[PDB]
Amino acid sequence: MVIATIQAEDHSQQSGTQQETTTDTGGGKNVGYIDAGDWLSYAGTPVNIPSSGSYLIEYRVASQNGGGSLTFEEAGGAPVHGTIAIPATGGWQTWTTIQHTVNLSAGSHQFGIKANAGGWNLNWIRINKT
Ligand SMILES: OC[C@H]1O[C@@H](O[C@H]2[C@H](O)[C@@H](O)[C@H](O)O[C@@H]2CO)[C@H](O)[C@@H](O)[C@@H]1O
Ligand SMILES: [Ca+2]
Ligand SMILES: [Ca+2]
Ligand SMILES: [Cl-]
Ligand SMILES: [Cl-]
Ligand code: NA
Repeated sequence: MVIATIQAEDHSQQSGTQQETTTDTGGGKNVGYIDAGDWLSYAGTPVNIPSSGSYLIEYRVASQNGGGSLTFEEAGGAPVHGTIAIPATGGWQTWTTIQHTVNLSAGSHQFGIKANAGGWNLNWIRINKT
């Protein structure tokens, strides 16, 4: 069912953010200090999509005050796959998993995330079949 899990800190390029220790399950790091304009590229780790169609994209997120949103896309900015609002979770290290669906073409993808509004932290992303 799982196509890929990508730890958010395992980006090949980024803008505007910093990693920090997470107390979420599994430990490790999350991406923090996210604001409008910031972005994360996973171009260095292309992900293979086996067939064209609907995929479920999950994000492990934390947000003290809510109000954030992101765009999931190809690295570089286009095509855009989808957008998602990031809810308040109650704290910077109070974690939850949110999800949406997007259409993806078959083949090798180089994904990216653009923050449209800040206020949240990101631990990992997961791409699943539907
Ligand atoms: O999709 C995220 C973000 O990508 C930015 O382009 C990056 C690209 O992600 C990276 O792999 C490449 O090496 O460098 C360029 C930046 O020069 C793009 O500028 C953003 O608009 C986009 O949101
Ligand atoms: Ca920032
Ligand atoms: Ca992580
Ligand atoms: Cl917390
Ligand atoms: Cl912001
Ligand atoms: Na696509």
